[PDB]
Amino acid sequence: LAETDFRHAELLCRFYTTRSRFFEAAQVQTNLAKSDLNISLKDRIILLSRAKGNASVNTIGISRQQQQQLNHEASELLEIAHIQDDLLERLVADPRIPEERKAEIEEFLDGPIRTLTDLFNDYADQANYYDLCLLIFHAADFHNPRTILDTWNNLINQSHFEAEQRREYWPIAEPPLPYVYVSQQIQLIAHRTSLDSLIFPVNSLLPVVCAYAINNGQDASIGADPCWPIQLFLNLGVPHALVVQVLENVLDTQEAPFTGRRRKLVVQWIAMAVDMWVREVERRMGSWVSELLGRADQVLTQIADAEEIASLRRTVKGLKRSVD
Amino acid sequence: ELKLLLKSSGQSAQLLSHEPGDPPCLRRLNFVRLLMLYTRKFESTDPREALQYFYFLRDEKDSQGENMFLRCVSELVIESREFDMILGKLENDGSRKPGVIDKFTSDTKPIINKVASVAENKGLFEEAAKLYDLAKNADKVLELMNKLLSPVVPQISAPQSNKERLKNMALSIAERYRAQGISANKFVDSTFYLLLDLITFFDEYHSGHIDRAFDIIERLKLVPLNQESVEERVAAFRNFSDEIRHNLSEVLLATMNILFTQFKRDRDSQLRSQARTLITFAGMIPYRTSGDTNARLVQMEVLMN
Amino acid sequence: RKAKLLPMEEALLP
Amino acid sequence: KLVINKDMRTDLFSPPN
Amino acid sequence: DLPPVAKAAQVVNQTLQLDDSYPDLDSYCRPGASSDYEMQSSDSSWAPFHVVRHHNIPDKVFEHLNAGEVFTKLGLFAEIGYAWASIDSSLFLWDYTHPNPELIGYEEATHTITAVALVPPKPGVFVKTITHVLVVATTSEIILLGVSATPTPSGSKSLTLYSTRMSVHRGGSDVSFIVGTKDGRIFLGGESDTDIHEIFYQQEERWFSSRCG
Amino acid sequence: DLPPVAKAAQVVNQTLQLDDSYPDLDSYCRPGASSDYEMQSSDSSWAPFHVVRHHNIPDKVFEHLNAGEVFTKLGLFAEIGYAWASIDSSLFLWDYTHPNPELIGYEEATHTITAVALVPPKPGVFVKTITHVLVVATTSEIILLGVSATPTPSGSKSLTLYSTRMSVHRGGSDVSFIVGTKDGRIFLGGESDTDIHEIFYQQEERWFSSRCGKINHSHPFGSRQQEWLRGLYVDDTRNLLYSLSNRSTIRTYHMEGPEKLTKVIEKDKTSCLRDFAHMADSSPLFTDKTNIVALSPIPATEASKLHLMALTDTGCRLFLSATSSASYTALAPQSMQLQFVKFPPRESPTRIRTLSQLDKTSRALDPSALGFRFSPGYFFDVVRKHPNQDMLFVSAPDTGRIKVTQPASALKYFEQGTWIELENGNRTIEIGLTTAPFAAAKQPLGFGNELAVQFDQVPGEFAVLTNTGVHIVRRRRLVDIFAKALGNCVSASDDALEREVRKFINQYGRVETIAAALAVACGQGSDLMDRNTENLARAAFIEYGGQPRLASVRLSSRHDALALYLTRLVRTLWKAKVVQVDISSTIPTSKLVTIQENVERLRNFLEANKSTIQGLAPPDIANQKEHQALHALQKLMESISEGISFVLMLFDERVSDIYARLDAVSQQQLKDLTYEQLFSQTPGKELAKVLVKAIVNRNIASGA
Amino acid sequence: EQGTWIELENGNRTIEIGLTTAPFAAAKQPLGFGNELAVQFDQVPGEFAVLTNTGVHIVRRRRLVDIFAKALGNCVSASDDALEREVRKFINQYGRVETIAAALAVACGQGSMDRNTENLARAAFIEYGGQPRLAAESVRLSSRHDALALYLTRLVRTLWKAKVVQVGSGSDISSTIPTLVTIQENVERLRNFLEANKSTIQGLAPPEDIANQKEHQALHALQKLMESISEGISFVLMLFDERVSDIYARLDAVSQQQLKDLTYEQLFSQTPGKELAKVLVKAIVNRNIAAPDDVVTFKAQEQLQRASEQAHNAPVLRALLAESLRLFEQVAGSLTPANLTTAVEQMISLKYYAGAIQLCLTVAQQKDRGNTALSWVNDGKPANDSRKKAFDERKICYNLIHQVLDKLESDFAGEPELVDGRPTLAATKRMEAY
Repeated sequence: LAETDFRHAELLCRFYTTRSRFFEAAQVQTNLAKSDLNISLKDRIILLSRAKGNASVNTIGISRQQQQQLNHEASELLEIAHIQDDLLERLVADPRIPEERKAEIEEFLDGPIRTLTDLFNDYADQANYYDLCLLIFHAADFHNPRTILDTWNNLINQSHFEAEQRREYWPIAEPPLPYVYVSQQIQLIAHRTSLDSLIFPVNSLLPVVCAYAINNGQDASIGADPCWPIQLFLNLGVPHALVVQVLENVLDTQEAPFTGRRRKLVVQWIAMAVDMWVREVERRMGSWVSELLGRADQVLTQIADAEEIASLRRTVKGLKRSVD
Repeated sequence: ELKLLLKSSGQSAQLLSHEPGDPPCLRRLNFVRLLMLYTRKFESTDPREALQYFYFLRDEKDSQGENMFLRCVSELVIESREFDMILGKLENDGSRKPGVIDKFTSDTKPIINKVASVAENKGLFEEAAKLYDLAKNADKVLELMNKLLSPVVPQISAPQSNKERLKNMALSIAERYRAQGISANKFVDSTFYLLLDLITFFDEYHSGHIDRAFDIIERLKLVPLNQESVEERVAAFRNFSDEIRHNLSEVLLATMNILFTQFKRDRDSQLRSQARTLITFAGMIPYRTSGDTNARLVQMEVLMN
Repeated sequence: RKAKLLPMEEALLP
Repeated sequence: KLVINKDMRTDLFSPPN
Repeated sequence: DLPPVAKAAQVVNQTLQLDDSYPDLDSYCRPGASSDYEMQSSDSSWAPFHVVRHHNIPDKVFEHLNAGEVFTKLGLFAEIGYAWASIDSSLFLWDYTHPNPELIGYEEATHTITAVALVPPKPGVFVKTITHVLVVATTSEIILLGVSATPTPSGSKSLTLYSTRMSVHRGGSDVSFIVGTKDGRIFLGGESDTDIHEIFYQQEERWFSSRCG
Repeated sequence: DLPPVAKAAQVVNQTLQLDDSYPDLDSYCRPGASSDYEMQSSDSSWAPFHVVRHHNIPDKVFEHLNAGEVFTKLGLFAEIGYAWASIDSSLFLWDYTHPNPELIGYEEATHTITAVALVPPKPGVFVKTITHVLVVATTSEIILLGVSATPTPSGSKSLTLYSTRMSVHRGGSDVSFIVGTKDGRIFLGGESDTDIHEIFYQQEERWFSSRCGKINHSHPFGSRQQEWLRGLYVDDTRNLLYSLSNRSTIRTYHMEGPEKLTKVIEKDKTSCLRDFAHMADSSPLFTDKTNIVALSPIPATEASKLHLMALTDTGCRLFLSATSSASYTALAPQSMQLQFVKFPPRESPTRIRTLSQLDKTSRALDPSALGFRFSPGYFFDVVRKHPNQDMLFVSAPDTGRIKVTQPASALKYFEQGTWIELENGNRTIEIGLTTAPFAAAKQPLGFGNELAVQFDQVPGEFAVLTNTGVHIVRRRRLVDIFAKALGNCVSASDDALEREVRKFINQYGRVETIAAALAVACGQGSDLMDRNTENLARAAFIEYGGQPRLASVRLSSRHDALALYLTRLVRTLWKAKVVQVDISSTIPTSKLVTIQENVERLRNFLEANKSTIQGLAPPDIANQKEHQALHALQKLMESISEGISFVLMLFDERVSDIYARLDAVSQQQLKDLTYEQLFSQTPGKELAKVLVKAIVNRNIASGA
Repeated sequence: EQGTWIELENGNRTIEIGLTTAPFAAAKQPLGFGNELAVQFDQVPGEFAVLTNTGVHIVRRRRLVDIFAKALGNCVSASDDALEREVRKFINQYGRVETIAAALAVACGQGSMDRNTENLARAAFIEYGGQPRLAAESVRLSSRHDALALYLTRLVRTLWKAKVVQVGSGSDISSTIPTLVTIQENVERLRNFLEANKSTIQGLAPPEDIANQKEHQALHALQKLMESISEGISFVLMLFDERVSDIYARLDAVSQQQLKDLTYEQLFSQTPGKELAKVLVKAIVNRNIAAPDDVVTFKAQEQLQRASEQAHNAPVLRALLAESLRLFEQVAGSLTPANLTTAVEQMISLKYYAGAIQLCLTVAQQKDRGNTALSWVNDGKPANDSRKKAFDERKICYNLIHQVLDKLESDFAGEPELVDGRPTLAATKRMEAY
């Protein structure tokens, strides 16, 4: 009866789970989400979400490999189905799309789970949904450092625009400053990506966010924390030892916009990062960090806000003591 | 104390020696070693007197920079294990009766961490917590308290057990940390008060107070009970402390067994719906013993129907 | 170390 | 498995037929 | 002149004063009359109220209700989430928020129960764990019971009854209405006349008085 | 008829006005009440705040504190990154940002210290290098010390103390609260009575008057009942001073002159309760048993009517207006009324992640022991449900939802909230702002627009002082949340991003979301994997940017996002004069550099994706005007960069010398030249061509 | 009045109706008492149990935000100019400001697909919020601004004028711990919404002009208050997380009495409140020891406090002392006379004479790197000059050096400079110091 009735396959899955044959249930829930049956997409999200759980715990008799073999398959589809759902939700509410096409989309998407190729081309990339384009790259293990970075740049700019138009309009409540909305759109990916190195490369993305924080003036001028790019990545779970490893690379090369007296801000970032690092070690790094903080001091004298710099030098020399 | 003794710069030299860059007719005394020998004799059972002699080393440091007096107090505490006497006992009421070292320096934050640091490195978490808590270092107190609680979350709290002896100290640290408005970073802190709630969830579950225990788990919004919350609850599990994800298996089963018992006693539809919710959540979550747990959860839901 | 208190002469003008 | 093909798509901003 | 968070605090202060100047009842119910209504369909998104859930009366009291011979009555203790039913000389409480509720019964009463109420206790009479006093009026006596509605642990307040050895003769005047004050004063009235009675009760045993009057 | 840069400048001007129309506080806190919250887990990428680091109290301070015979006290100087500890008659300051600070000791005092504060100096009194005055109150006297907090290379102020010979005997009234005004006025209050004193001081010694004096502004007499103060609060923008008493009475004082202080309002808890009863929604969270534990002034720049926030011990935020009887003679108010109440949230903190009427009964913030509000509404509440552990509730306005809400009559005080847990034993003492006060505009409309200033000022940071250390809490911007969320989508499907993006669109709208993606793609938020996040942001900007359509055309959300981002990068420049006449530059050079770098990184991003971004490459009328609009914006960007380079070149020379050897008309044209005119109007270009033709002439005289 | 008919399905008779939630009250006097709007985020909506002979039915009061949210729910599938129609109904009844404040609240997750509704509320907050204009200098801010001030005020109304603490002899917090957390979470939600829409909210991004500029200023002010509110609450939660009364008992009287009458308003928006917060944190920092500048200074005090708490272990004591000095020197220029004195005294007690002196000299040199003092002495010390300050800050360090040397000869009064031939430890400390 499960073969032609969704609500009877429901009991068979309940039958197995009261008896603790968890794998056999996820085996049906997964095989049901992949079916040709008339099941809504949001139900298939429940099925795969239950299948992922029932296939996460050991069940008597069934191997560890076949248990993970099913959990991996179900988890993959759930990630895709979530993209497809979040995609359809946005396409339907998109004023740029004709009401005639929206019906043609909804019939195609609101059902079985399509390929990421179909989701990307005929929909996600056309609409310039840059955030959902990245989720597809992650869900597809898409190996390409450039296009991943190019998409991040477009996602940041389009986000900055939507927030600056809002601030200009204020629009029911006081909207957030641009970097705040940009910060939201990264957190949304960071939790959802689970911080894969391919689509979230701090080696390149952090300079981009720090560059955006300068080229678009998201700093003390508008009342923002000047070290908000560092605060963002640290709190997102990026290792302190890596953030300082990147700011080191930024302070030496001096590629624009990190040039001239703007490097005063680079040192402020380094002070915040390293300070949050020693405070995280003293709560619970080598010569190269001391080499940097001392080298960071040359920058402050080479730049010599006459009192800000002076106060900042004494924050750097304080960290050099804390490491040595 | 009369600037007449010629101390030996290097601490690696013998007791008596002549510096290479000095005239041969004068000799030098390794004063640091001199006191270190005399002290070892009566440092074991007479700590108070030892400190009086260690003070003369206050003006000297070692190759690593530590203050010789402070280091000598660390080594003397690690060995003698005389915490209340030398460091000052911090009672469970919020008082800090000063110790013998308080006389010599008012900055007692480093050594209390030094002594707390080694005892932490020797798996003596229950002590490292008391010591870190003595220096009001909640970042470390709550960290260690998270480790000592997670293993004991689902266990049976029985008189004089390791659960009572740890729960009761954790609560004595929850009050003193709220009455004094102290807290570590939200990650460490959120997990610490979350475990305390779960410990209450199982203490009520093991007592048969099913209704009361069901209400607690509902507040925590940790396990979804209506299908709408599954998406958000599933995302939250990804960034919750592993000391919590570890005990997810026992939480789902207790919650299920709770609904399971209440069923045998419309309402039937509501329990049935919630039963389903737990399964789909567990299905989408990769966690400890997901195999045996996901199976048992499904069986208990079948008996309901 | 007791903080060095520089004189009033520098502090207030003129 | 992902394959980008910007060449032949379906105009997302035009109705069908 | 003024810094940012100071200017904003001024707006907040003024805003607070605006909300606290919402008209009082006397000023929009001035002498005269009114028939001003905007009616809304029950299912409308503009409905001022709506039903959120219903809790069926447990079957075990439906059995007791039909086992009634002369008198039955129902009532509410909404402030602690309990309901009650009296059948002749028997009383039954239950938590209506609970799905499979246990019956808390009190069948010591000898005569038909005519009124019951839940009232605050008089201060300095009982141990602090007693949140309320349960007044039970029969055709013969007015009986006081101790009550602890402490919140164990999830939905409604777990409920326990305590005897007090406090009872007064009912007298000639029926009791159908029992009300209580903040400070534990207990007033009575009924369908025999317009007289209002009050129950006093004390901690001590005195030779000239009684614990309960 | 109208060229590209002039067309794009029109978009900028209209975008600036849109950001400056962000609703004022009075408009979404109208008379009534609200319980609107969206709660976020503290470990979530959507958290509105998060802890970035912590600084333990130095061990030497613990030695002194446990060596306390009678009395000890801790406090914060968050403006300069310093904390202090008093032990009996001794005081110790230290820089808490420094990893191994040295203690600045001051032990001249003879009696127990009861209050310490850092205030601005009185102008024309001290040498310019004196940045602050340190007020030290004991049981016998108040002492003034000069302070110089000059910044150091490390980023933490160097603090040196100066004697002053300025002191006065205290008298019979305890001093537990000291506050200072912008002009250096020093006000005192304490736990003996409700009187307010002021300390005067002057440079010159006179035979008829001392260098330092003290007066009681309250002029008390006759019968007086017991009542004392819980705090003092200043609002310079209104020349007001507020006191809170132990009976929850709020008193308002007006500074009608440089030496006068007049009590103008006295509102007891009964009056507040009467206002509350006249509101539509009354609540058992506010009764005659309830205590007001803290006040927070609201400046006139933020709101016209709402003057003050008051926090109850049940967690209710009472917003009070104040009004003057007349409109002309600063004008002192004479009435204060409780107008609006924000009731507490319902969600309690949990270890495990848990799963439309006005909620006026929540106990989640009961008891509230300490409370703080910072513009544009950042709220910190120390909830002390248990006597050992404090829980920190932190919330912010939902700026994104407030900005999109339409119409104006639908505006409510939407908030994003979170719970930050402090470890067992952490008792919160004080919370202070470490960054510059927030302000997106100079008047209530536009003031609270966080989105507009994401790239002009660093995110707000707050120092939370406990009995064990100082915790730094940082406000998170949209771009911070967006970048973090995308960082979690790196390992997921094409549909995983679309789902996360739809969350942002439903809250912030499509334009703000795509603008955040553009910003992240350009490296914003990276001052905090990063290549993949920026590449995901690029993918979101392309895939979800929309398209142009016939309604005169409606340009894509991708275009509006580019215009919004670009506008916000130059909002501090556009309408500003280029110069200030000894001629100098209105905008500091360091600020012009960062702005230029941001504009250039945006340009670099568009060039590297000219082939993949719709509208950049040439393409029917809709896509045509889309191409023209995008082209005009890019021409404005290069013009902006050229204009900034020109200003930097100008001030590298000796402009005053060039300005002298100049005709009057060109001096006047340069006097009122704005950056907008330089960027987008021929007269700025023509004048630029004159200045270059003049600087080289001068350069030849120097002949370097 | 607003009314409706509720039919509970036939055949059952109503017996009684009782209040299940706490009694309603928006104020403590008739004026302001009935303002439901002010309390829709403080109070649970009124719930009522209706007892019939078949069961208990639960009836709930619906707030403005509940009605606004559900109404928007009916506009998801519906048209574009259908929202405008539905919004005008609310405006004609509640007024523009109240209406927009409701949209803001629903956009922030208040209210009874929920994402579509929240996005719709956001849209209303933008498109219908109005704009700033000048009257007949003076400007009338937009309804969008008023709405924001209104929503924020109602979130903090319970605690704004409330005292932060309650004192009987060393004890309590006025507003409960769990309510402060929810208030904080609510405010942080608001803040988040503003940032997440910095671009599209008019007035948030930077900018006839005077109007839009003062609009921008007022919105900025509101946002700085929010983060201040968040910080303030975060601070009070930290207080009662540590041992509080222990601090209080060891305070002044002006410090004790300032904390007594400290309101949340003062903490949030007045200098004396910030100053006291600083005093309090400073106390809890110099007790666990008992901005990288203000952080280091605390750790240094913690190191020095632990040293004095030792049994004297040359390794541990010397390490703590050596490190304490290391840290203090990094923040020498910022050290206050009170912190320096206490530090030196503690070092003196632990026989760390040289170290103490080295700190004082370092502090003197850092508070005056231009040697304004040397020139002021070389110029005869002209009164009325402003180098005196620079000289005074060095004299405080030099005096403390006198105390060190004084205590040194005192501690070692009678001690021999040589024992058995070579120098003692008391002698070497004299040489090391000098």
